[PDB]
Amino acid sequence: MDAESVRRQLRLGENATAWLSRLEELGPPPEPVRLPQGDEARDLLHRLEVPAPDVEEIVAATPGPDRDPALWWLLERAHHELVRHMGDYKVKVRGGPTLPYETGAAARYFHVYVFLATLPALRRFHATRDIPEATTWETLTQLGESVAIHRRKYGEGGTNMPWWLTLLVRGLVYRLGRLQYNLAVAKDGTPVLGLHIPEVGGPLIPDIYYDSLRRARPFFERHFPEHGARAATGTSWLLDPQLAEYLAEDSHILQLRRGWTLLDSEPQDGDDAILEFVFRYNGQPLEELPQRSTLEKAVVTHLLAGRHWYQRSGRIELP
Ligand SMILES: CCCCCCCCCC(=O)SCCNC(=O)CCNC(=O)[C@H](O)C(C)(C)COP(=O)(O)OP(=O)(O)OC[C@H]1O[C@@H](n2cnc3c(N)ncnc32)[C@H](O)[C@@H]1OP(=O)(O)O
Ligand code: NA
Repeated sequence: MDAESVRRQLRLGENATAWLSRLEELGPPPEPVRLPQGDEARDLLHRLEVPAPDVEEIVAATPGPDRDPALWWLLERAHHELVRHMGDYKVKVRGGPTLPYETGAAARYFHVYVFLATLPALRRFHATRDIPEATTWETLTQLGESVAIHRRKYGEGGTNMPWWLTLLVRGLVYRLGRLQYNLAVAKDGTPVLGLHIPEVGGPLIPDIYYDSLRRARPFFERHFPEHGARAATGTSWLLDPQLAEYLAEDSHILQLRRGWTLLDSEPQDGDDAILEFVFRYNGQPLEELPQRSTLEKAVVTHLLAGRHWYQRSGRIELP
């Protein structure tokens, strides 16, 4: 196998060329790839909060060097790419794209396999930084979420947003209680925390929001003193002023976002993104969508009335 035959066998488009070129140049990792198998796999994937229908598919499809030569070449070199700049927030590492699914379930779950392969390196990095065992495990559960969201959106197996799993398994995302933080750098090169609200964890009550937000600064000072971020950033449908037209006075979103300062910048279209995060939308007719919560009602009514949603970018300066 080489880059050209791997492209051909895995049905990859021409736009995969530069990533494959990078992988070919890296070659196999200095530490051989070991994927868990059988019940070791079941146990780990449960701990990672992967849902049951997927667990069995992922376990059954586990690739090997002789059974899946092209995918194995790819997994090996993709994994290598992640350990090579492990924990280094000054280098951009795009993982691969989502692979073509016609090649089978191993391709469909490729990023799960890259994730599992890279866990020992990730954990070695966490230990050198003295990351507590609990925060490593809570952070790693993003893998369950990625898988769950894919099946929820498409009704079939996969990983949602593999660039996020890639960043997390490179030691650059930490979940602290309800919230996730990534060690980023802004346009001007100054350190910043990217703040993300994952889906798993329930409603954003103020107590769980502030308990996380207060822990961020000293956590990253204790474990990543080199980084030095003082602000946090995020861009979201959640920061659209129009939500105040619809949501009730005691809304956690309306209350908690008052702590954020909105950046003024060119309009950012938010119909796709709100439909994504409110419905995990997949092109169905609007009248077919669930209409239980006041937000579900609001999103649909607003859109049906010929009006639009926006994303906004915001910042905090941290407590
Ligand atoms: C808020 C301050 C922080 C703002 C900074 C954000 C910038 C950071 C960048 C990001 O993190 S972008 C990714 C954001 N993540 C997501 O959107 C994940 C999916 N969203 C959710 O899980 C919820 O929207 C969330 C937990 C974040 C908030 O839910 P809450 O229920 O705590 O919100 P709230 O109290 O304001 O909701 C009021 C009404 O809207 C409903 N609602 C809110 N989110 C909903 C949702 N996602 N789907 C269906 N309904 C939702 C909620 O049920 C309720 O209706 P009812 O009283 O009729 O029940
Ligand atoms: Na490199």
